[PDB]
Amino acid sequence: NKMSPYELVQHKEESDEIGGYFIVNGIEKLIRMLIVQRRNHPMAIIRPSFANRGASYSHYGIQIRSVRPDQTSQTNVLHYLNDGQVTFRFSWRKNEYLVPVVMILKALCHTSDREIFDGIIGNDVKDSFLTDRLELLLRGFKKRYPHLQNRTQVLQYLGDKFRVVFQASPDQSDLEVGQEVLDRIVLVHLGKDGSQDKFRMLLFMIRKLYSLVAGECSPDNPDATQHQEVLLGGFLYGMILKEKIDEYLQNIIAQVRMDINRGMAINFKDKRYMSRVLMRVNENIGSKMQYFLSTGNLVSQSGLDLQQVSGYTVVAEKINFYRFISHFRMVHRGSFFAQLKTTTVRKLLPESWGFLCPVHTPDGSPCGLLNHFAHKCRISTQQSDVSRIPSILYSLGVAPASHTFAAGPSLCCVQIDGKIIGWVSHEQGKIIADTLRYWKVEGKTPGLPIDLEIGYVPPSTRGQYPGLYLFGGHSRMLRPVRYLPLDKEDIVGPFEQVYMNIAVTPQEIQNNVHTHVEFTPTNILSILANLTPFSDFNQSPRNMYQCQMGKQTMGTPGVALCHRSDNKLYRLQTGQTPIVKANLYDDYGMDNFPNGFNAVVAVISYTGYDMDDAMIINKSADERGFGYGT
Amino acid sequence: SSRHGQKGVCSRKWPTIDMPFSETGIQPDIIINPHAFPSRMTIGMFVESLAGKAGAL
Amino acid sequence: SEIEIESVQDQPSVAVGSFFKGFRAPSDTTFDLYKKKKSEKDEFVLHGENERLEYEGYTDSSSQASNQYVVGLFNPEKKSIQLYKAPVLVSKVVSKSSKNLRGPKIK
Amino acid sequence: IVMTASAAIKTPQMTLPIWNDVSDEQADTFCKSISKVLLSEVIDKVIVTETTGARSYVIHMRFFDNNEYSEEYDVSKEELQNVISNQFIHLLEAAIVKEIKKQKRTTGPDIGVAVPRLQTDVANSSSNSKRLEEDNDEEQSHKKTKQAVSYDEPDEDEIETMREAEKSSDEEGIDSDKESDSDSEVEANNNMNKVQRDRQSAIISHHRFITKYNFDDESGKWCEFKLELAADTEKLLMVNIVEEICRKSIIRQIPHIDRCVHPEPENGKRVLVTEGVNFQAMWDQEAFIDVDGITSNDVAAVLKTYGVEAARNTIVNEINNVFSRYAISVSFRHLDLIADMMTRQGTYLAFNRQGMETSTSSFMKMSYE
Amino acid sequence: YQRLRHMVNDKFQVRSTGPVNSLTMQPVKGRKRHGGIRVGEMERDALIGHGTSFLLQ
Amino acid sequence: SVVGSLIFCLDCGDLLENPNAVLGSNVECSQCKAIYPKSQFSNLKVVTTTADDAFPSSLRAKKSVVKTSLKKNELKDGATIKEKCPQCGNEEMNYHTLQLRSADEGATVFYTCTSCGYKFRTNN
Amino acid sequence: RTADFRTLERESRFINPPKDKSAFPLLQEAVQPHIGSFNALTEGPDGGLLNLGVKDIGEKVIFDGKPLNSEDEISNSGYLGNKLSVSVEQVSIAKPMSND
Amino acid sequence: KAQSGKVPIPGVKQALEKKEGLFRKHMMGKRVNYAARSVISPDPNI
Amino acid sequence: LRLTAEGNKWRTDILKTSVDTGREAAAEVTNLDKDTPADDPELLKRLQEILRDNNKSGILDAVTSSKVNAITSQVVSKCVPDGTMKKFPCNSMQAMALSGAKGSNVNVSQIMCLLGQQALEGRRVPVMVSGKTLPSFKPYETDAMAGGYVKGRFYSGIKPQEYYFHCMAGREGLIDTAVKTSRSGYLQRCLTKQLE
Amino acid sequence: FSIPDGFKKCKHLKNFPLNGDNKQQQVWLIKFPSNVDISKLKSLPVDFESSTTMTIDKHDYKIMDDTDNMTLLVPSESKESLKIASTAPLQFDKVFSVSETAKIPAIDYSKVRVP
Amino acid sequence: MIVPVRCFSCGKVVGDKWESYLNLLQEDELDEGTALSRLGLKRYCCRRMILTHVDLIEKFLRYNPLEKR
Repeated sequence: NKMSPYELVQHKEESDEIGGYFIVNGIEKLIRMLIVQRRNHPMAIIRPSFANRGASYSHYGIQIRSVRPDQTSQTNVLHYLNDGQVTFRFSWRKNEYLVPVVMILKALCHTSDREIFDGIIGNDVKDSFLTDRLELLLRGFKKRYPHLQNRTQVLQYLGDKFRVVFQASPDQSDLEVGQEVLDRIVLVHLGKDGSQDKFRMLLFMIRKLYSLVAGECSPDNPDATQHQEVLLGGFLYGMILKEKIDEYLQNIIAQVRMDINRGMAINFKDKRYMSRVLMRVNENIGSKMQYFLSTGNLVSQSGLDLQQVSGYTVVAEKINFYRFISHFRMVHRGSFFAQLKTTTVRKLLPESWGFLCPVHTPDGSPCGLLNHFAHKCRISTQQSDVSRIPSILYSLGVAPASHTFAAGPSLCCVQIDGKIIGWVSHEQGKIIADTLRYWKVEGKTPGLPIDLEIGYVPPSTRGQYPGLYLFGGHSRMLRPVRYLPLDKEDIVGPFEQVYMNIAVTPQEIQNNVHTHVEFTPTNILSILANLTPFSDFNQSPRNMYQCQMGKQTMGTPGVALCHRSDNKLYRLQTGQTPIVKANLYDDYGMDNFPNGFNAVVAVISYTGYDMDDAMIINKSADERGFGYGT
Repeated sequence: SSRHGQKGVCSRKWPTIDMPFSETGIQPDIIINPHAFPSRMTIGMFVESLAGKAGAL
Repeated sequence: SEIEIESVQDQPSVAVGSFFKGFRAPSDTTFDLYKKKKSEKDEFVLHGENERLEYEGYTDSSSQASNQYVVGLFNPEKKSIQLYKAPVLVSKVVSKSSKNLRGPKIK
Repeated sequence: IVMTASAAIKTPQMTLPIWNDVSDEQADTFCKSISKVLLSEVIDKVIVTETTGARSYVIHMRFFDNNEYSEEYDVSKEELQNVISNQFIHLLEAAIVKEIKKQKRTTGPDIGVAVPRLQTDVANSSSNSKRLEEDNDEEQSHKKTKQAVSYDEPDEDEIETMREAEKSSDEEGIDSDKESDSDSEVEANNNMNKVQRDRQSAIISHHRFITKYNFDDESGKWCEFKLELAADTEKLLMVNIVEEICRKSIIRQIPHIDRCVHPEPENGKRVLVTEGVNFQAMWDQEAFIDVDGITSNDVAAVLKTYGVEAARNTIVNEINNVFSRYAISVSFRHLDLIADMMTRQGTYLAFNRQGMETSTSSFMKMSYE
Repeated sequence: YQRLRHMVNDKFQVRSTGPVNSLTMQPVKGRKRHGGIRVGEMERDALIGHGTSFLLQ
Repeated sequence: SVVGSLIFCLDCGDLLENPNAVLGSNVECSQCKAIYPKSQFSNLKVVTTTADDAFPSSLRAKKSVVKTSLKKNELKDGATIKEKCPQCGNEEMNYHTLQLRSADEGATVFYTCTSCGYKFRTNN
Repeated sequence: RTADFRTLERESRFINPPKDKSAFPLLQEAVQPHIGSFNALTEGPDGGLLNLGVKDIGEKVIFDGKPLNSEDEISNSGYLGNKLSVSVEQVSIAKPMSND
Repeated sequence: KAQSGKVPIPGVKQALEKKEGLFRKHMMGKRVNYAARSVISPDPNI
Repeated sequence: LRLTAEGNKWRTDILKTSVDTGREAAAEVTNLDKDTPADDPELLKRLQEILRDNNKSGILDAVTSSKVNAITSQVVSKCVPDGTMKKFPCNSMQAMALSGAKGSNVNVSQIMCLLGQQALEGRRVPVMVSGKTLPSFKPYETDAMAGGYVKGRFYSGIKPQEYYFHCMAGREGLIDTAVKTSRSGYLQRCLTKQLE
Repeated sequence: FSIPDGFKKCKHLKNFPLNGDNKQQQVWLIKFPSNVDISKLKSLPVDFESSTTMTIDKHDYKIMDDTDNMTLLVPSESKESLKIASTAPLQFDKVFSVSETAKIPAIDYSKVRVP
Repeated sequence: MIVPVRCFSCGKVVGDKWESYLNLLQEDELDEGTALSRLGLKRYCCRRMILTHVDLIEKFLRYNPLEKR
């Protein structure tokens, strides 16, 4: 860990040992990163396979992926039926359970039925589309469940129907189970002691549903790289590790209950009884975590929020160094999307500018599916101090979300990390978003970290749902640009980037449009797509192919080769540096791993033996050693 | 392969003497066919060829 | 366009309710006004009740930290206002008739 | 064409050669006479004022101007009267009593019961868990060292429609797909004439809920009626009921034919293109169409109407469209031999298990599949 | 220039009598056993299409 | 309080029962015990319009201000080159580029004739 | 000049590996997504994500099938027994060592 | 047409019906003696 | 590969006439007139209307594509035989295209003149939700270059914006690489068992 | 009531002179972030437009009106009782909002775009 | 690894000029241009073989399995 290149040499490693991979039965394997939906932000998806689920389901819907503070996900879809009925979908074990939304909303807090009506219909009281869809929702509940007159009596009801499925205990009352359903499922990025904020978000998510079915909100594309983030390696590794030490607590219960299926000897205050129980449970969890890394098979009876069960870990290859340093810079959309033959997910988009490399993707079957990150694209690792941001929005023009009672696209819902904190206008919203960017890159205000992304979305005729979204959490995608006031550095994510104006060179900065400029136009490329010499002169399928040819060269795997035991190593003997090279060749230290040699090359058709991609090597060059390798 | 996606197999280890020598006396190590260039448009290789010769001199 | 100040008042006399749109209680009602003793902009609690309805309210633990509200009283002659540092009681209303539960498990 | 012998092509067409003395104005007006007109296509707005007391729904329709939809569709305003009063409200009051029957019966699920699966496929949950990440220089390394040009599951719906057909019996659980089918039992105008008052009287007397009706016969610009339903009923999204029924109510559809269009001619052939096949109905339009020259790509329709030799010549003409589009010139001697093999029984057989059945040699049959 | 790791050293084979299979008495699959080049389904159709009956036999 | 076709209580904010599904002139709250047998708010209208994107037709597209339909001959690919069409001696011919095969294959150029209209296929 | 190969700086670094700090710091910023992700399991606020995660799965309980043997009251018949509640409150990955 | 753990024992009927099996693998698609394969190479002098 | 100094003077001036082409097409499609300026707010309302429809905005991507493809074929028609430094026999680049040895006149034009309109899925460059085709461009930028018209060439280089759009068109053919394989395999077997 | 501890109740409230005459009275609901001390501010520049440039102790302040629910409460005589202001609820007349602003600087376009 | 003995292209003996070249850049503080011409490397096929050498052997020699540490 805290170790010098001199000490890595003495302890039988390379002097620039990179790490980041597990050694499992000798084979070096690593956890592949993924692309999943951005956390804590209600997307506005339309999807044709919701009417394939049941009768009168529309294709409309609101989908939120809520993460807990231990990085465990929970996805809640909010459907729209053609009745006017609105439901609430979740998945608890591997099953899939639906509930009416006013059964949640009247269980989250004590609600007058107009505070449901006012929370959705904030103003725009006289909108005929909207005040009619909602009196099929309050009326349709009071009709169907007429014996629910307050908050506890629906928690009595909901904990009764959901008692067996949560494997709840016979001492728990129904409002202890029914409270646990609302603490384990709905909008869990707010947690316990956050019932009012889980109630403000669902009323936001209902107007976003109703403003989607009215065609006032463009549907959010879940491939558009502003609505998706990175599931990191070790974060997955501690999501599966929680579920294995949850099965360990269940096998203790399953072992004690198989002692009261018999009648042997049970006193739960006996120390020697406990050791008899715990010597029988298979407690070798580190073999269940090795088996994940050994195979890739995510096996969990609990069921994680990810929709495949394979390919989570891959073999870190060492056929050269360019192959190896590109595994750690590789991201993937998921194994579920290669099954399709609709090629929308494979298409390169403008919102991947500086986050995903346009060049460095594999030719062939994972073309578009297996893109790599760009050069200066840093992924967030921990979250930031956001407990001081609400006090700074209140110093600005924000009226709080506890007093205002006003919703819909006519205003600018200020949210940080998926918690609605207040409401402003749209003209005030752009001033708040811009002063926060000036207070961020000017590092004077204590509560603004530089990694906070300020996602202002201005209003527009039938565009994206306007608001002001601020994110600071884990696993985001960040890259630096130069803010044009102060000539500082600004950390910009992909949700921000759609509505900003980032000039490429300084010479192209036009007046009164650009607030940001790139540091270098080479920051949008990969590592390996950036080492192609003069790569703006080739045709684009030829830059993408060097990114596949260069991984498969035989070069230098490393210099500590007398202390390893690998299935295959290819090693080029006589490497040379390039005379023609990029300056990022030196910054990554690719001289330690010479991949290739210089050759006096004559472009000539002389022999007749070279057509159709054939080449002629010199014989005496070969005899004197020329690309010799073992 | 060069660094521009111009891969090709070795067709023949061609002997030294019957291979075009230069005014300088240099004989090339690799002969590449000029017909591989129009269909591929790798002009990053035509500029690498005279940037690596200026840099060697 | 300037307007001066009549007077400055600190002590809690005036409060502001935050109810649903159209909360029109029977006007024979009194309100309790509580205050947690911690010597800054403190968190206040409402309570008030008639024979049929009953309600408590409270201030927001987050937004009462660094956002503060003032009630002003303007004489158009004198072109100056007097100030009264008022909280906001974010309040709900419960029904005294309907507070029943059931057998708390399936038994 | 070659496989599966499609009786139902997904996009059937019909080429209608117009005469030499018909003109282009006369031909575009003719396309408007054949092309179907949904009642949705002549409506600008529907303004539903719902009031209560009996739930008195008032439906006001705003058409486009009469000089506009009579150019765009050649639809007279008398035909709007003769579709609203005789087809629309029969569909509208059918959708209402269906929706009140939904109101009393089914309004709530069972909370706590798991619904079935969400987004998995019918099989294997993915294409391949490991081989789906093989690049074309690595996947051509696995298809060079072995004879691996085959695909186990060739991944086709026509293969699946060749896997799914030819049902079990008529003595099954459902003999004719039987179900219940039971348990039924601005402006401010007035001053109609005697005619529109008496048209309204038999319109109310022949529908279930009409109770008032009017139609703008002077301009053809609006329509108006007042569905006054029961008082027991509750809130009902009437505008979503109307938008479905307007998109389904046909004004003028020649059957099996959706839309005709007059494209740019190839080599002096002034023709039409008809999205759908109905040979029997185009025979009665001989004042505009040379009926002895109409050409389809639905081979199973030319077989049914013009015999087996015209079905043969359609096969060689429609295989050639597939190759001449890509500028690929196969010979006609190869296309004649396939079309003579597909029509060797006098029917339209394809190359599949069902076509292969009528054959002499059994080792050809056993070795196929 | 660069040199790629996938090389043509593990490609060729030649068969003259070889080991056979036990059920069908046909030549055996395997570059390790050095036998079994496959005249498959499509290569049979080429030999019918030439009309040569004794190259198919 | 009356908002739209809805009516709410002034005490518990509760949605009142539909004033014509009940017996004669007595509606009350269920959380509160409301005092409305007066039925003072009877007649309620909700004027609702269909959507402006609800009935799509070719006549509505002409009511748009932007152009919604290219005409018979408003599309001519100007990307032309003097590739000789030999079936009539035509020089001007349209073109269009892609990369279909693996990325070790030359560019695929898609030609299109102008006068005779006879198509051509060019691999490399 | 335009670029330079660092042909005395390379050779002085091959012979003498750096004793204080790694050269080429952009190569350790390439895997900071991977290493920092694993570091958050055992470090950061709340003792990492694993100690913060074992409390989201708090209690797995059962009961016995034996009475309290109290007086004849209504809690004597509808009674399960004494109640264990097994829990995990701290998880600690050690470091690779070896033992014999 | 019998019952099987996950994938039961193959019967004599199911040894016959796919691309593999018998009737297409060993009757239309036999492997031959006196054959060879190799990488090909260009030559203008033949 | 190099043009002569006269011929390199021509293509600068012919491409100087395409700086005002993305707006003449954008004002034609919206049925405005008299050359409304690019930042006219009524135009920016109209261009947002054709951003939200898919049967529109291929209208703008067929008008503006044809209106810049003319400037593409005016540069080719004046430069590649006559503005080159080396004429036909000695220019081996042209002599490999005219012979049919390897290449075409399209390949020679993208080297010496300009790449041109990089057209995606038949239409043109895709746009964001914000009316921006890259983060470097103004929203609803009426320009040929913002719509993906590469005025650069492979001899001199393509700018970082138009480098990116050519990477989009390089990928849309490469998704039709894997769907090629098992199309006609089963179709030909099923023919060759009957016609056998 | 007052179930979590610490909730001192209030007894010695002052009298808010809401007259109800007919000179006249207007009841406002001005707003402040807590960073400014209200005794130390003396005037209050307020306009019906946003033209409300105020600056206190090197801090740019901005008073914003928003004309287009919150209920005023006043004590009875001395006991708390906080009864609802009305005439027969009370809607206010004007609501204001002090907002701290900053001046983002003009981009020095001469230095920042080098040819 | 170690310096090649001969030039690949022409064939002039190059492997005796690597330790001389590192003195011409350290002691004499010359550029790469004059340090090659003083050693007699005058054809650019053999100038590019001293100029471009990586000398990876000094990185391999640090892993000695035949001595302690």
